[PDB]
Amino acid sequence: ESHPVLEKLKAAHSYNPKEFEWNLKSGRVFIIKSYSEDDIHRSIKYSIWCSTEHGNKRLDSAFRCMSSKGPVYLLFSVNGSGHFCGVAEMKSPVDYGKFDVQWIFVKDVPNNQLRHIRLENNDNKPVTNSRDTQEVPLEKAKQVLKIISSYKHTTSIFDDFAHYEKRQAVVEVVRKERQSRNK
Repeated sequence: ESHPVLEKLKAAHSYNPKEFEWNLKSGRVFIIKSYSEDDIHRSIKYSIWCSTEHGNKRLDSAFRCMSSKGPVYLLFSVNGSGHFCGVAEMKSPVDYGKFDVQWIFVKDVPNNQLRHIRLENNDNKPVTNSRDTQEVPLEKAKQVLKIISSYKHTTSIFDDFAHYEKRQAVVEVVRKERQSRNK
C-alpha cells in the first residue's frame, strides 16, 4: 500500500536521477542540520525550507551572490541521525521565513561513507561533523555529491511516508482542540 501524496510527488519529480552532474563547473554547497524527520517530510511535500535567523541570512546572501551563475545545493541531515537523507537545490531568496527548494536526492547515505572527507575551512573536521549552514569547498563538495549520487541506498524517509502523514494530521487536531479549550 502506497500513499497518494507520495505517488503524486514521485510522478511529478524525478527523484534520485541516474544522470546527475556531480563534477560541478560552478556552484556553492551547504550542510543543513534539521531538528527532526517531520521537518524533512514537510519540506519534501511542500518544496520549502526555513533555517534559523542567522542561517537564513547566510543562505540568502549566498543565493543572491550566485546570481543565476550556478546552483546552490543543500545536503540534509537530522541532528543525531548518523546519515544524510537527501539533497535539494535552493530556488529562491528568503521571504520574510522561508525559501523555495527543489528536492533532488531522497535517500539514506550512512556517515561512514562520507567521514573520510574533511573540510579545510572548518579545522579539517569530517564533513559529517558539521553545523547548520556550514559551507563545503567546491572540490570536497564534488566528492560528496559523487558518493551520494552513486550510493546504492537501502532505505529513505519515503519508507515511512504514511507514518509522517498520520503524525501531522493528529498534531493538527490536537492543537485545534487545545485552542478550543483556550477560548
